[PDB]
Amino acid sequence: MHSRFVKVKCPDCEHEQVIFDHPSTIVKCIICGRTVAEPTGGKGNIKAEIIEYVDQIE
Repeated sequence: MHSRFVKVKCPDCEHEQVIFDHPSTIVKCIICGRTVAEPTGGKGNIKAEIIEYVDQIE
């Protein structure tokens, strides 16, 4: 229902990034532009190693 913040890190990029949990659009690494998370068929899934929650609220 309510969206939350989640901190993730690119496995290939190895860089840390913050994306939304279960987004709508494809998440491209702000670094190079590699897929870090895919919305797939309903319910977005993070295709990266999740670290924890971020303090960066909405």
